Amino acid sequence: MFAIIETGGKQIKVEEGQEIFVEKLDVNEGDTFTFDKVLFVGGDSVKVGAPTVEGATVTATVNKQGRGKKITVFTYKRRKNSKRKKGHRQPYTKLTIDKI
Amino acid sequence: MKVRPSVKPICEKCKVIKRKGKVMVICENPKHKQRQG
Amino acid sequence: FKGQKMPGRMGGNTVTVQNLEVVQVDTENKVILVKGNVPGPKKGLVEIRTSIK
Amino acid sequence: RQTFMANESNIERKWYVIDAEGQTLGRLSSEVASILRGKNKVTYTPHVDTGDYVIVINASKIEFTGNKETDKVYYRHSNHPGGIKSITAGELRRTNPERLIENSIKGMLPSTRLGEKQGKKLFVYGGAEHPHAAQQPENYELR
Amino acid sequence: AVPKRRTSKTRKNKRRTHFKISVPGMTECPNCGEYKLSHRVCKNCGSYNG
RNA sequence: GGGAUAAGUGCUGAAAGCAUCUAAGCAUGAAGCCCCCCUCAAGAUGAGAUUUCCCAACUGGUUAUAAGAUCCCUCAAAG
RNA sequence: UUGGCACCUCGAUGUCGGCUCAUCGCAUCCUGGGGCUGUAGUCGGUCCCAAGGGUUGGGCUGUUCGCCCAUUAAAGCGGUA
RNA sequence: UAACUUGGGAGUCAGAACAUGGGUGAUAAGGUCCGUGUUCGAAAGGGAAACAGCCCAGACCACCAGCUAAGGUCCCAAAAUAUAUGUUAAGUGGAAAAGGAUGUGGCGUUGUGACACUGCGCCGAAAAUGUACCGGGGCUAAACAUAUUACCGAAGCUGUGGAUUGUCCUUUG
Repeated sequence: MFAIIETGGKQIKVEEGQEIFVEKLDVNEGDTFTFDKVLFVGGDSVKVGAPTVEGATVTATVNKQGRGKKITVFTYKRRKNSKRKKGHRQPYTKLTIDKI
Repeated sequence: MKVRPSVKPICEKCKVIKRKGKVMVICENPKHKQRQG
Repeated sequence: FKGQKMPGRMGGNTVTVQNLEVVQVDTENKVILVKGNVPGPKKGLVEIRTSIK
Repeated sequence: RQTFMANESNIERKWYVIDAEGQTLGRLSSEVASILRGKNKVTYTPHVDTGDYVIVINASKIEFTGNKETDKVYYRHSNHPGGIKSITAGELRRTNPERLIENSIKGMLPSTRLGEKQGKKLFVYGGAEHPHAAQQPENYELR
Repeated sequence: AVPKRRTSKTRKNKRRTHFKISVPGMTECPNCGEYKLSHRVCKNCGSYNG
């Protein structure tokens, strides 16, 4: 009994009791959150998929809301005195999938 | 035996043939045989 | 290029001579007399056989 | 995220045996190289050989097309000055067919450290008898 | 000639792989009680007795 | 001395009722090709093979020992 | 080969000819195999396949090339800074 | 949705290839000189094997999402051993002429012979370290000609989140 949820312009194969990591959602720490973009459900249970299954949904607890590891964005043009350094901590939110 | 890039019948009993993908000229007068068309 | 002739260690190869003849097979002294002079030093092992030609 | 990668304990490997009678050399070699690298199976990952072991038999019976027996000179250089060697496919088919098919297939696998592992999973015999009875080889037909 | 490129301190140690010196090949003297070097006179006390 | 061949010479034969060494098919034909002759070669990691020898005492493994090879010494046909 | 251009090298890419050592191409000088000859034979001429091996020693000139001498089966033509 | 003016500040005055109109040269040159354009200069990404200038396309940053561009789908190497109809036997494809020639297909005109145009092929076709003019294997279809689909394919576009500049106030958002 898994599913495929469309969350942030990306699909995710999700089973229960699993912790998942998604782009930033507006909710705060420790909250429920219902996924509606579910395109395909069921493993050993059933195999039903439409553009969106439209009968099934998912519910997750908003476990945490943070920022990934700072990747430094460095790059340069050789012999032409041009270089550029940036930083980036892409923000994420981690969720526990409570029910399907 | 003439080996030149233009074989054409000289006297009216010389006949053009092919052999091994080469254009030959068989002829009774033995001067008149040619190949490499 | 490989095969360029350069200084290095010389001699010691397994060389073969051919078409020698047998002047005399001295039995009871157990020697053979061959026409010529064969590879190897004195006391050097030599294997004699019949010509391949 | 989630993308299954093949490990040493995930992988399986199977034994196939393909008649090389009546097949064009390259039309068969492509199929065989596909099998060797291992992308007939869904657990394909690049950094490991999830492919199979293959036993090509009847290598003294492959067919060329057109004037390729007398043409199609195989060359090889000995790295000595001026020493280049040659052999036509007709003379390599009667003298050593098990090198004909091997060279065809191994030119279609990558030249890497893992491509040589896969390169030495090919077992080519000129004949109908292969000594790998103890391996449970399977039939295989050209897809 | 002169070196075209300075030698790493890896290639150096590889080349000095064989810069060992073996032990001498010694034994113990049955008379002196101590280590001598084989086929030599005993350093400590006297005799060879060979 | 062979086996396959280049130029070459053909033999049979239609395409083309004939002619035709060629398309099917079959012969012959070079100091040249591959052999044969000489050597090196299993690090040929595709690591081949034949013969002979050796093989026990304790705690999952280890030990010294065996057959064997050396350290050390006298040397040269080797360096 | 004689040139044309001026693209690399002027904080350096050393000249011609010999000596040592060669290696490659074939547009073959000899030796091997053929066709045609205005090829009687010997001896040739001109094409065709062929690169396995061989291809001299002196005089004169810095000399290369070049002429001469005495032979040879032959005294090849080129590339590799 | 730029333009001009008046001010402060500069840099540039060695240009290159590609297409094209010319001069010069020899209807030589990656030659040289000018008109027009593009790119490089100062431009990363994909294709051309490798390759500033060739074809596609302009990188704010993250993403293990989707759609296309030149170019491609037998294997190396992602996606058609797709589809319908024909041509080519040379490995042509995958270096080159004058000229030669019962190669072969189309089409038309002609008295089984002869002809004009044509499609694709053959010969002409010889160089030096090593095959060595498809990138390699290999190919008789995995080559050509015309038409249908599918798909792969970029840092292009889209989706999501984020960061700085702006302009409009729906509601200073």
